[PDB]
Amino acid sequence: KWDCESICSTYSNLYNHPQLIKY
Amino acid sequence: PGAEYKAKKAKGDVKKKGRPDPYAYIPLN
Amino acid sequence: DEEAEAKMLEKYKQERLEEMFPDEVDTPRDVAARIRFQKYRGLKSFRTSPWDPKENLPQDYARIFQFQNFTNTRKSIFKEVEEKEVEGAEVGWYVTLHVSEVPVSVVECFRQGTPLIAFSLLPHEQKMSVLNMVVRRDPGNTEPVKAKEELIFHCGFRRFRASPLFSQHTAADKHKLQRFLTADMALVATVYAPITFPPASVLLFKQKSNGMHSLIATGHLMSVDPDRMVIKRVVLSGHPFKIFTKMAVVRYMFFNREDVLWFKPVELRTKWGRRGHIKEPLGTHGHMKCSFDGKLKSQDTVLMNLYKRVFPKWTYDPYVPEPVPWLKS
Amino acid sequence: KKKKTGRAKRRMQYNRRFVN
Amino acid sequence: HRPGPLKQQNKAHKGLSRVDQRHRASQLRKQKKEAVLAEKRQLGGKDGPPHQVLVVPLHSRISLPEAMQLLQGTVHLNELGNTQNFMLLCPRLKHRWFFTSARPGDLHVVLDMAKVADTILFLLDPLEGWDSTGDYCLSCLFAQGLPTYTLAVQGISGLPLKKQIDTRKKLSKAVEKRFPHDKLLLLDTQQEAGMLLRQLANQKQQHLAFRDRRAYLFAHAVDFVPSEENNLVGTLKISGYVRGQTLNVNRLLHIVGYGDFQMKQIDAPGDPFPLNPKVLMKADPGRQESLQAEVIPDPKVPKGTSSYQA
RNA sequence: GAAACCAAAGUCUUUGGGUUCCGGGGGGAGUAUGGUUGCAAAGCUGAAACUUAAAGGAAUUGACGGAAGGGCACCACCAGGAGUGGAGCCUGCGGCUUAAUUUGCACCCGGCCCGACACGGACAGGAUUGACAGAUUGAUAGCUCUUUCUCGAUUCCGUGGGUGGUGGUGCAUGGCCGUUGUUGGCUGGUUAAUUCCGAUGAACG
RNA sequence: UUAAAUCCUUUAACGAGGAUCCAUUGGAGGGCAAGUCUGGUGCCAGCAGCCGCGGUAAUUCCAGCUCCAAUAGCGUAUAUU
Repeated sequence: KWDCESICSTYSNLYNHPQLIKY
Repeated sequence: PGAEYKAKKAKGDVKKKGRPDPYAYIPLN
Repeated sequence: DEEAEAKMLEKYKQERLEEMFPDEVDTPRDVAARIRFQKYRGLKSFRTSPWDPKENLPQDYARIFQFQNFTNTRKSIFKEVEEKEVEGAEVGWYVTLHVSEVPVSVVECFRQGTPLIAFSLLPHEQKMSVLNMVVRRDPGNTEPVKAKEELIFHCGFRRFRASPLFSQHTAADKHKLQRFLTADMALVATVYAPITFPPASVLLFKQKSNGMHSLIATGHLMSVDPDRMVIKRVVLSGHPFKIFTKMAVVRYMFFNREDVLWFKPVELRTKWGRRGHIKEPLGTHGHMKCSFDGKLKSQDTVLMNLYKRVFPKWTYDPYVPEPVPWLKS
Repeated sequence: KKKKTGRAKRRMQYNRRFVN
Repeated sequence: HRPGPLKQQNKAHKGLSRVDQRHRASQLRKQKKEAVLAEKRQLGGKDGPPHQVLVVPLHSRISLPEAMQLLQGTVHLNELGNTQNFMLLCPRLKHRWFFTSARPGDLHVVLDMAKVADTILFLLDPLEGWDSTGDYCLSCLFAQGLPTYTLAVQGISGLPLKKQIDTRKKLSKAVEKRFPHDKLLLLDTQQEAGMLLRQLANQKQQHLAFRDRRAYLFAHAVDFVPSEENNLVGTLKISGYVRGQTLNVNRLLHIVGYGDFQMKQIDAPGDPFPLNPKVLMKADPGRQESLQAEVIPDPKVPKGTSSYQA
């Protein structure tokens, strides 16, 4: 029952961090 | 005044799926 | 030999097709459009429409470094090297440097006559990250280069072999992929490389068959950030049977009903400027009815935009082969 | 082909706009 | 809506002394001239590294050994396997040179010696401007960044004098599409060489923005000693003049064709060629010394029923 | 005179009686600063940086939701009557479902059938046309799936953003129909019936 | 020729049909002379001294073709009449 817009809700955005250089 | 809920091809009140049941809200003064 | 010339004709035909029609494709008959373009999503206003910069980051981005404030860090390091004095041998001294882990072959490079130039870097310039380099194609070379083929980069006292990623030079958040580097405008090459602080001159070379290097592109370093989103566009084309009052029946666009049901909630357009969206799939052979904002002519063709964030390929090779001397073609 | 230059271009212009 | 005459529209009611100027100008002039004098004295003198001159011919007919024989004060000739570079000393003019040379076409030699040089001497054909090889070298040099450059012609003496003047005109016409306002010189005799050297000494310096911030060094002499011969690795001893900034052991050293490296010792022996005829102060440890971690160290259905009747 | 208007705002491109003050696109702004007068409030003199394609004058109406008077109407109303809207049936638009629920028969699901130009191939070793049979098919049908019999140049495979063809459509176009009075003059079968079918002309105004 | 030259002038020889021995610089809505042509972009990229053009039929943007003005010259900035 998925479409183009629902499947984008199943995309996590917390896994592949690059290492951060702070200030 | 319920212009999004008025059917273009018919006289009546057509339902929408993303929004709840047809209505029209206007404020007072 | 002849296979190389056949591939040259194939690449030239691909360049001509991309130049004529920007990034249209033919939909696969056997492979379903749901499983072929699974990772493709449709944007409403391209530039304005919000794309999350952290969705689906690959494993290669887990190996690189990020600046939370690149401008301020560069300004601080430049201010420190300009004003604050670091103890050491200063300008004009004939010094000698004992450096620990050096291969032998470098000595045999000096002894036969090649120059040997060392430079002491800035901090944080040894780590790998994503470099964006604005380039223009040299008028002397006209052979096509595809978007993900290996090239030789002369970036800021550094020479390395790598596979770039060509994008449009805009000031927005989403930059469209350029599948071929054309010889009229300024494009951006995005690639995994060690960090280099701007300004720095950027040269793109292509290795010929006889060991020569042809100068492809000339430009400068633009930024060091993996927050840049390079977007690949796929355009699907459809033909209307017949036209009603702001209603059209598109064929030759999909070939299954579930494909039309999949790519439903994102909008489509026309080549002549009209705009509309899929109302409902009519047949189970891919045929569909879709509404528009105006009645379009029979010769009009409908278009559909699908977008996918593309990451570059980790092909960082620090070793560049020594050229033969350049000469006439 | 090449264009006439000098007095010949003025002659061609005069023939075009006045003679015929 | 525009109202008519019946609506009421009331008409509106329409109700530094010259001595001080000269002194200010002179103050600014002294500041600018002092800054200019300091910057001009910072290069190539008694307190500076030698003025590095990269001599690039732009044609196949250019006899580079003849030009380098004209160009050589006291000459101390460093030799390599095939090419030779020489340090020149002019105590009359009080200036020190290091002349290096490279044929066009071999990309890495010309680019690596152009990113370190202070002046580029472009040699020109009297008849044509340059070869296509010279045009390729010029495209690469323009794209990489040009330091101060001077154009010199080699073969004006062989021609007859009428042809000499006419070919000088034609050569300036040909070259002017790439160097639009630049004066050509001539390299025929020793006095023309002296005028060329004087022109190279006193000339405003185009500043390259990349190499001015990082330290850099052109190798005058390199020796090796292996830690393990089978490992084919060991301590490399590179000796040359520091050019850009003050270098420190706490930051890495990159060699252009061989990547990043960690220095372990920096010593200052005697200047081998001073203009007017062992010591180490640095600490190694990794309290702030950068390492070569370029990658992050962290890892009920019947048999006959179809789907419709199902 | 720009006109409203003016016996002056006339004696002005046919421009000079004497003389004082004073304006130079709109704002910044009568503001800042300096000077001067004043008990004070303030008065007098008075910028620039910058900003902008307009600002304004003379009269004239014309649109301009609208507003005030009337006329008419059971598709407007008073007094009513029958009602629908309540329930069931079926019918139209919507909406929902599916292959379509055609339409203000495209298609569902299947099976059929068939453009030149140039170049590279096959092409009489035969290119190609026509098929006895059996069946695939939902059924047959060489238009199909096996078996070789015949006609033999009437050829057949692919590729190009270059033309393009029983192409479609609009303009001009030559002929041709119709459109804008008067007087004469039976071999055949078949049915009640000179019945049915079947072969079979001239002048005047 | 000239101090000696160069150039100019004078003369032998060679030297032109795509006479390739190839004329550019600005423009084509109006002011202001010269296109409502075709392809691309679609209030973007841009043009435009000024008015203005561009938001899917662009006489004005980027180009091809054609045309216009001056011509070995023609644009631009500024001072000034």
